[PDB]
Amino acid sequence: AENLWVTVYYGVPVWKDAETTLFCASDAKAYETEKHNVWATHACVPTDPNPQEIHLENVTEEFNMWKNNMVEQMHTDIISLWDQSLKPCVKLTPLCVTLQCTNVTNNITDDMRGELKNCSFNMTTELRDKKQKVYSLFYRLDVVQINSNKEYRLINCNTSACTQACPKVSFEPIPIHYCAPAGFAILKCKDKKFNGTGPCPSVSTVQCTHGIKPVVSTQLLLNGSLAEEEVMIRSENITNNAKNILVQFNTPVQINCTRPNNNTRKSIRIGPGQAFYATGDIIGDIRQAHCNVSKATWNETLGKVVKQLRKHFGNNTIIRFANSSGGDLEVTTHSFNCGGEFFYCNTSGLFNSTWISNNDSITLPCRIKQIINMWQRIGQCMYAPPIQGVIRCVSNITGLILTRDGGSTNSTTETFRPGGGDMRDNWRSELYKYKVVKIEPLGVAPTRCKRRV
Amino acid sequence: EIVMTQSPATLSVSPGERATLSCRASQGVSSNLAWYQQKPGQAPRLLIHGASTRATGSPARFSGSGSGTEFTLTISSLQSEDFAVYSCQQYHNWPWTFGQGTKVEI
Amino acid sequence: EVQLVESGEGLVQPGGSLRLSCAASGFTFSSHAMHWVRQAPGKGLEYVSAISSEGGSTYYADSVRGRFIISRDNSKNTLYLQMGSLRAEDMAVYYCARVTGDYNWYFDLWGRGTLVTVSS
Amino acid sequence: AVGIGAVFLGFLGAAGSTMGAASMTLTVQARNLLSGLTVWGIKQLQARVLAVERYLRDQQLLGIWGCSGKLICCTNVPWNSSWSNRNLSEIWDNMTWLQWDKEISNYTQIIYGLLEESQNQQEKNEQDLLALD
Amino acid sequence: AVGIGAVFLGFLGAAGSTMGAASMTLTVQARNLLSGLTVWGIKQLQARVLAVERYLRDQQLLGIWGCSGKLICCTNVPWNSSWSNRNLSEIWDNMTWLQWDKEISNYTQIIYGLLEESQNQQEKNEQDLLALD
Amino acid sequence: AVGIGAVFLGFLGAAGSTMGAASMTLTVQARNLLSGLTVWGIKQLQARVLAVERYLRDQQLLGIWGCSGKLICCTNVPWNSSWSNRNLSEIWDNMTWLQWDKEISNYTQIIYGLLEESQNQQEKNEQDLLALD
Ligand SMILES: *[C@@H]1O[C@H](CO)[C@@H](O[C@@H]2O[C@H](CO)[C@@H](O[C@@H]3O[C@H](CO[C@H]4O[C@H](CO)[C@@H](O)[C@H](O)[C@@H]4O)[C@@H](O)[C@H](O[C@H]4O[C@H](CO)[C@@H](O)[C@H](O)[C@@H]4O[C@H]4O[C@H](CO)[C@@H](O)[C@H](O)[C@@H]4O)[C@@H]3O)[C@H](O)[C@H]2NC(C)=O)[C@H](O)[C@H]1NC(C)=O
Ligand SMILES: *[C@@H]1O[C@H](CO)[C@@H](O[C@@H]2O[C@H](CO)[C@@H](O[C@@H]3O[C@H](CO[C@H]4O[C@H](CO)[C@@H](O)[C@H](O)[C@@H]4O)[C@@H](O)[C@H](O[C@H]4O[C@H](CO)[C@@H](O)[C@H](O)[C@@H]4O)[C@@H]3O)[C@H](O)[C@H]2NC(C)=O)[C@H](O)[C@H]1NC(C)=O
Ligand SMILES: *[C@@H]1O[C@H](CO)[C@@H](O[C@@H]2O[C@H](CO)[C@@H](O[C@@H]3O[C@H](CO)[C@@H](O)[C@H](O)[C@@H]3O)[C@H](O)[C@H]2NC(C)=O)[C@H](O)[C@H]1NC(C)=O
Ligand SMILES: *[C@@H]1O[C@H](CO)[C@@H](O[C@@H]2O[C@H](CO)[C@@H](O)[C@H](O)[C@H]2NC(C)=O)[C@H](O)[C@H]1NC(C)=O
Ligand SMILES: *[C@@H]1O[C@H](CO)[C@@H](O[C@@H]2O[C@H](CO)[C@@H](O)[C@H](O)[C@H]2NC(C)=O)[C@H](O)[C@H]1NC(C)=O
Ligand SMILES: *[C@@H]1O[C@H](CO)[C@@H](O[C@@H]2O[C@H](CO)[C@@H](O)[C@H](O)[C@H]2NC(C)=O)[C@H](O)[C@H]1NC(C)=O
Ligand SMILES: *[C@@H]1O[C@H](CO)[C@@H](O[C@@H]2O[C@H](CO)[C@@H](O)[C@H](O)[C@H]2NC(C)=O)[C@H](O)[C@H]1NC(C)=O
Ligand SMILES: *[C@@H]1O[C@H](CO)[C@@H](O[C@@H]2O[C@H](CO)[C@@H](O)[C@H](O)[C@H]2NC(C)=O)[C@H](O)[C@H]1NC(C)=O
Ligand SMILES: *[C@@H]1O[C@H](CO)[C@@H](O[C@@H]2O[C@H](CO)[C@@H](O)[C@H](O)[C@H]2NC(C)=O)[C@H](O)[C@H]1NC(C)=O
Ligand SMILES: *[C@@H]1O[C@H](CO)[C@@H](O[C@@H]2O[C@H](CO)[C@@H](O)[C@H](O)[C@H]2NC(C)=O)[C@H](O)[C@H]1NC(C)=O
Ligand SMILES: *[C@@H]1O[C@H](CO)[C@@H](O[C@@H]2O[C@H](CO)[C@@H](O)[C@H](O)[C@H]2NC(C)=O)[C@H](O)[C@H]1NC(C)=O
Ligand SMILES: *[C@@H]1O[C@H](CO)[C@@H](O[C@@H]2O[C@H](CO)[C@@H](O)[C@H](O)[C@H]2NC(C)=O)[C@H](O)[C@H]1NC(C)=O
Ligand SMILES: *[C@@H]1O[C@H](CO)[C@@H](O[C@@H]2O[C@H](CO)[C@@H](O)[C@H](O)[C@H]2NC(C)=O)[C@H](O)[C@H]1NC(C)=O
Ligand SMILES: *[C@@H]1O[C@H](CO)[C@@H](O[C@@H]2O[C@H](CO)[C@@H](O)[C@H](O)[C@H]2NC(C)=O)[C@H](O)[C@H]1NC(C)=O
Ligand SMILES: *[C@@H]1O[C@H](CO)[C@@H](O[C@@H]2O[C@H](CO)[C@@H](O)[C@H](O)[C@H]2NC(C)=O)[C@H](O)[C@H]1NC(C)=O
Ligand SMILES: *[C@@H]1O[C@H](CO)[C@@H](O)[C@H](O)[C@H]1NC(C)=O
Ligand SMILES: *[C@@H]1O[C@H](CO)[C@@H](O)[C@H](O)[C@H]1NC(C)=O
Ligand SMILES: *[C@@H]1O[C@H](CO)[C@@H](O)[C@H](O)[C@H]1NC(C)=O
Ligand SMILES: *[C@@H]1O[C@H](CO)[C@@H](O)[C@H](O)[C@H]1NC(C)=O
Ligand SMILES: *[C@@H]1O[C@H](CO)[C@@H](O)[C@H](O)[C@H]1NC(C)=O
Ligand SMILES: *[C@@H]1O[C@H](CO)[C@@H](O)[C@H](O)[C@H]1NC(C)=O
Ligand SMILES: *[C@@H]1O[C@H](CO)[C@@H](O)[C@H](O)[C@H]1NC(C)=O
Ligand SMILES: *[C@@H]1O[C@H](CO)[C@@H](O)[C@H](O)[C@H]1NC(C)=O
Ligand SMILES: *[C@@H]1O[C@H](CO)[C@@H](O)[C@H](O)[C@H]1NC(C)=O
Repeated sequence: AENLWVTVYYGVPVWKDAETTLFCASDAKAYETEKHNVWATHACVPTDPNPQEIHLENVTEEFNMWKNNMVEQMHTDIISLWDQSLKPCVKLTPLCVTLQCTNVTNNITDDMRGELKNCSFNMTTELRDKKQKVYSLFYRLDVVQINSNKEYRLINCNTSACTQACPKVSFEPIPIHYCAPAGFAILKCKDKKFNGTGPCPSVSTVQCTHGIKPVVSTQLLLNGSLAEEEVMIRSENITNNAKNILVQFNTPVQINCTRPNNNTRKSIRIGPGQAFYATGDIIGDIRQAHCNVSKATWNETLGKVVKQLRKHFGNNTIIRFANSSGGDLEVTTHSFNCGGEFFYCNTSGLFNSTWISNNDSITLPCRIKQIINMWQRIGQCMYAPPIQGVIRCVSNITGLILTRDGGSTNSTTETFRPGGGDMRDNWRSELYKYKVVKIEPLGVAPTRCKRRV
Repeated sequence: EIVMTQSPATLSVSPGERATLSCRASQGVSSNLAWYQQKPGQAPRLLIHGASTRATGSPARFSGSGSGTEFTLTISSLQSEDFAVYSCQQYHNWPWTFGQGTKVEI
Repeated sequence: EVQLVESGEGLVQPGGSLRLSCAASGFTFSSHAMHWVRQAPGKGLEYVSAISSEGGSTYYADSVRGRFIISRDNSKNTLYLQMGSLRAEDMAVYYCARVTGDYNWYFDLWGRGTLVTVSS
Repeated sequence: AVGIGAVFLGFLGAAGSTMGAASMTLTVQARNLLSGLTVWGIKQLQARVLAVERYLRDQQLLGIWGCSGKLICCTNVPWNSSWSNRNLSEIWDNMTWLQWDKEISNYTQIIYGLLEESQNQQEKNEQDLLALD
Repeated sequence: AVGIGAVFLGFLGAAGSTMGAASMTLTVQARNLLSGLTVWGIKQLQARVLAVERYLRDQQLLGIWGCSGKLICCTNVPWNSSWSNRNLSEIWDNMTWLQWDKEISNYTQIIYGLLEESQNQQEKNEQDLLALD
Repeated sequence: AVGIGAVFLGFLGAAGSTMGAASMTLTVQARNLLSGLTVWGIKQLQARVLAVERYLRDQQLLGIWGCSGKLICCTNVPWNSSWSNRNLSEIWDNMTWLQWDKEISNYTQIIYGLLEESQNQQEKNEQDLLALD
């Protein structure tokens, strides 16, 4: 067996890491009307009703959750869809005008004092010659005084012009599946104790990921996926305090949010075939918006998180939780979108505790806004039309985003505070078990066969 | 791991009339489904394979149908010898999985 | 008449070892793949391990990987299952099923079944 | 028939098996290498174009080595022990294609070059022989 | 020369003739299967990509059956009477390909599967034979 | 090895050499025929599509002549002196492919049809011969 020769094999199972462009695939049920959705699943290919998955025995692979190129592509696609859904909508250039505002003091509690303003202004009409005098209600977070009934202006007038969101389109998230082209593949890690980095001893290959809902929020991961066995803590470098920590819950925690104001909508014609939806009067009483969580359920979940955090810091260290340090409203509060409106809740009653080495509810006051700056961009804003009637939504808390404070030496105390901001960490919490590889179906090996002349 | 749910847990039907069993799949398994019968103390037997084809040698009264994630088994007539446990198995995604098993009582 | 019979039952202490055999007769044994399946008392059927026709590929379940070894002997038409480091949860009746065809993965012929018990 | 009597078959299903056992399922991976103005306007077109180009590039190489339309093709180039001195038993029964790829990744271009010239010589000699008649 | 002495030839010209007569003009249909940002921007590109993809998909099947680079290829798979029990004279002299396709449309996948495994076995045996020498 | 001992090799390197000498470097040109919304958006895509189409169109012709997967293929069509009466020595030792193309550019289409019909006849005869057995 010394007269060995080269033999060529086509179609061998080997692969290499690669970066390519994936394409979406939405469910067929999404085609039943409901074309009014920001996530334009109209152009998404229908999914396979029966997905196929192959188990890869004896195969060990290396994953790096913090250098995944799938995350970068998802961010760009989400931003592009957001921008594209706003092109055929009204542009509110003429709304940049001096306003004459006064406080709304009519059946209000002591906490809603100075939060609503009643402004009136001149507006253009469908005819280019004449103008109209109108009025509307604005939140105190969208108006800035310029120098009784002092005169204000919209906060964005000196940076850009807002685009009104088309009232028919809906913001409800819809599951999306990412699929790879021919000649590529996606590997999935089935280990239940995977910590995001290192070798995964249980692997399998698929052609499309499971349905991922693009939910936007900060400080709290909503309507996500749950761990199978235990609370999972993941970080790029646990010993470095400049890196965020991701937490995945073992069980869900319910949160109830509502806006207890019966709002009214008005239509104002500002041009030929163009309308601006203002806020009329409020029918009834005026009260603050809030969110509810169960005190008992939250306490249990925090206890499990502490137990899994001591493994990286020792059994004889004090663990304490504190609220955010500072920054803009979008970073120091738990932001989210609940059926059209945009909330900014004060999560300072959640992170208030200290843990030693050894029925009721929590109410979080929230505010509301109408001028939205998404994706941390500058120069592009959006205007959210008012919603008529009362609002109520329910969802599950699935994880967290935390941050550690640099302490001198080992003071036996560690303090963690919530922190969000970058929206890539939201996608990273769902695509942590996937990677893209490239197939190489050509191999050469020695054998005893020889070509016949 | 696709999870097979079989309901009702226990079914009591007198001889002669209809008898229906349900097997629900947590994920679309197409038509790759089979039904098995096991008497107490005997070697289990194959009745339905492919969710629509009758196993060779089985009585014709047995009949099942369904595709996707909903499947059903029906027997034209219940005989004295039909008392047994019935389970559904899917062979779409490895590893193969079985249902909890529905008990039929005369 | 095609049929399979299992043997080797007995009493085994926790952490012990036990070997099972499933003799076959009435068909070409070296042309079909085999499986091992167990049913715990009060639970459903769960897959344990599998082996290819020629015995060149073996598959294991996660709970048994590293403790069980499966082998076959085409000459004597026999199937073997070697158990090591037994535990309490390994309580069931073990059936040696058979696979039919190269694209019909469902079983077509089961076995009588044998009962294995662990106690101190 | 029962074919080879396998537990199951699928794309890349034999990645963890020995090179001897994985060589009986080449068609499984071979048949899935071709198909198996909005935002998604070009994300669907460029991918298809790239897949076609890669497939054709792979096919051309087999074409110029004389192995067109084949899955296992024997050649006329002797194996050089410098590339690997391992036995024929510890290669086809104790290694997987993923491992083997790493070992000989350095010498791939040398072999690719040798095969081309071997085929060229064969073609020229065949033409001469036919011309003689 | 006068070739086969036909009244005329053209694409799909022999669609209404018997399967025996239509088999002498395969090249006529074979050669016309490849080429024979405004509104009209992508309506010209997607069509071309689709045509190329379909052509390659058809070629690959012939490739894996061992019939690459051929118009009429003989195989090693016996015919099963269950598919069709008709004589050899009433098929090649009393039927057209359009009618034939309807009859055996149900069993196409079975035949496609058999043809692949036959070629796999042939290739394996061919490799084994050369090693003995 | 030293191969053919050439001063240098490259794409179109032997354009000004005799047809005899240029025939030993066919692989050099063969391997470089496949890869060797902004303004630059479609200027990259249409070019790639066109290249793929041209390559496939060229390959199909070899396919239907029976010369698939070959660089030098012998045929069964005798040469007609009307096309060119020059000797065999003043063609392969005193002319270049560029000059030769001009001389016989008129009769290229005539030669192509004969190559197709010869292959058709060969396939039919082979099928009959195999059927006899
Ligand atoms: C985490 O996940 C949870 C659950 O998936 C999610 O909560 C769900 O949010 C959606 C989106 O808001 C809710 O769907 C809305 O529900 C309201 C209330 O209707 C409920 O009750 C009726 C009667 O019992 C049921 O028939 C109905 O199915 C609901 O259960 C609806 O009013 C909403 O419809 C309006 O909005 C749609 C989208 O904008 C429009 O397409 C639709 O036409 C409706 O608008 C029209 O009517 C309005 C009222 O007349 C009018 O004002 C409009 O101008 C227009 O004419 C919508 O169906 C769903 O109920 C929530 N689920 C639960 C259990 O509460 C969380 O939001 C999610 N978390 C995050 C952060 O996203
Ligand atoms: C995933 O990976 C695992 C482990 O790497 C694979 O499982 C192994 O598979 C190999 C075969 O590929 C098994 O090795 C074979 O074992 C047979 C059984 O005999 C064993 O027991 C006797 C008695 O104790 C020992 O003497 C003997 O050495 C074995 O330990 C042997 O009979 C086999 O030898 C035969 O074949 C070889 C090769 O042709 C010949 O050289 C021999 O002379 C003889 O004819 C062989 O040694 C191994 O036991 C398996 N391990 C386990 C733990 O099960 C999986 O197959 C793999 N899965 C996939 C999908 O790739
Ligand atoms: C909307 O447009 C109307 C009309 O252009 C504006 O009303 C005008 O406001 C100016 C500003 O004060 C008035 O000028 C002042 O008038 C008083 C009373 O005559 C006079 O004493 C002052 O010396 C000064 O000239 C102007 O008269 C008034 N016009 C009318 C018809 O009332 C209005 O301010 C604009 N804005 C809003 C919010 O309505
Ligand atoms: C109307 O509301 C304003 C607040 O928007 C009151 O003005 C004060 O504004 C300062 C600056 O934010 C606050 O710190 C004070 O608390 C506000 N109240 C007072 C009494 O100073 C204003 O008083 C309200 N009433 C009227 C008639 O304008
Ligand atoms: C906001 O101010 C407007 C006036 O600019 C109020 O609307 C008027 O209220 C008076 C007082 O009842 C009525 O007589 C008028 O008919 C209303 N309309 C107009 C055009 O003047 C409005 O009520 C105020 N809203 C709040 C919440 O205070
Ligand atoms: C647009 O106007 C806003 C409001 O005046 C500016 O934001 C303010 O900037 C000053 C800087 O001297 C701060 O003291 C204020 O606190 C800011 N206001 C708020 C509400 O944060 C903003 O800088 C202006 N933009 C441009 C481009 O001039
Ligand atoms: C996640 O687990 C991996 C191991 O699977 C950890 O990576 C190892 O970390 C140790 C030190 O803790 C190093 O000595 C090893 O070299 C690392 N191995 C690899 C492959 O990187 C990783 O630190 C864990 N991360 C967290 C956040 O727990
Ligand atoms: C993870 O973070 C720790 C702490 O920041 C890194 O350890 C530091 O490494 C720098 C070298 O650049 C030293 O100067 C510091 O003294 C180290 N600090 C400690 C506490 O050891 C560590 O290198 C980081 N891990 C990786 C892989 O970069
Ligand atoms: C919010 O206010 C609207 C408008 O007042 C209420 O809608 C009306 O409710 C009454 C109930 O007595 C009906 O008779 C009317 O037909 C409704 N439509 C109108 C007046 O246009 C709505 O019920 C209120 N929602 C609350 C209080 O939750
Ligand atoms: C959230 O919790 C608050 C209390 O923490 C609930 O407020 C109560 O609401 C009922 C119904 O309107 C009132 O009778 C009580 O007086 C309220 N409690 C107070 C004022 O302390 C609220 O209903 C809960 N639900 C939501 C959606 O916020
Ligand atoms: C959040 O709202 C949900 C409503 O869906 C509450 O669930 C209900 O809770 C009451 C308790 O008073 C039960 O009687 C109902 O049966 C529950 N409904 C359902 C559908 O389960 C939930 O308790 C609220 N949670 C918080 C923290 O406010
Ligand atoms: C975080 O919690 C603290 C304590 O509950 C809040 O209290 C303020 O803390 C800042 C410094 O952290 C002080 O300057 C203020 O005087 C404190 N009181 C008030 C009324 O602000 C703090 O505001 C909370 N921070 C956030 C962003 O919610
Ligand atoms: C978030 O909520 C906390 C608690 O309600 C706020 O901190 C309190 O602020 C009030 C004044 O608004 C003070 O009287 C309390 O003493 C503060 N709490 C403590 C423990 O000192 C906090 O300011 C809120 N965040 C904001 C407003 O951004
Ligand atoms: C957050 O924690 C602080 C500190 O425990 C709470 O503030 C008060 O703290 C004093 C002693 O430091 C206690 O005697 C009081 O009972 C605490 N407040 C109350 C209402 O009991 C604060 O209540 C906690 N909750 C927040 C900040 O929302
Ligand atoms: C939030 O969590 C709840 C509780 O886990 C989820 O409700 C479950 O939904 C599944 C799928 O429909 C059902 O099979 C379970 O029976 C539900 N649980 C209960 C107790 O009924 C809910 O789907 C999660 N998502 C939300 C609320 O959006
Ligand atoms: C929370 O739970 C812990 C133990 O799980 C208990 O000691 C504590 O009193 C509870 N309440 C708070 C506010 O931490
Ligand atoms: C084998 O390769 C080595 C270096 O890789 C070289 O020195 C030797 O000459 C080669 N032998 C051959 C090709 O026979
Ligand atoms: C390779 O073959 C030699 C000679 O038979 C033997 O001594 C050696 O052990 C073998 N090595 C293997 C099989 O790894
Ligand atoms: C022919 O097909 C029938 C069913 O279509 C099948 O029962 C029979 O076994 C087949 N015979 C063969 C393949 O020889
Ligand atoms: C088929 O052949 C048989 C036997 O020669 C003959 O009896 C029958 O008529 C033929 N059927 C045709 C030609 O349709
Ligand atoms: C093909 O099968 C279908 C059922 O799937 C049947 O209706 C049809 O008649 C069959 N065609 C032929 C020619 O037998
Ligand atoms: C050669 O070509 C000439 C015209 O080009 C023609 O007259 C003659 O018949 C041909 N001879 C052949 C094809 O043998
Ligand atoms: C062609 O060959 C003939 C006969 O050998 C000779 O007379 C003539 O000179 C040759 N012409 C060339 C080589 O150009
Ligand atoms: C080819 O034919 C054209 C006329 O169609 C003629 O002008 C030219 O000279 C011919 N070329 C040769 C090389 O005979």
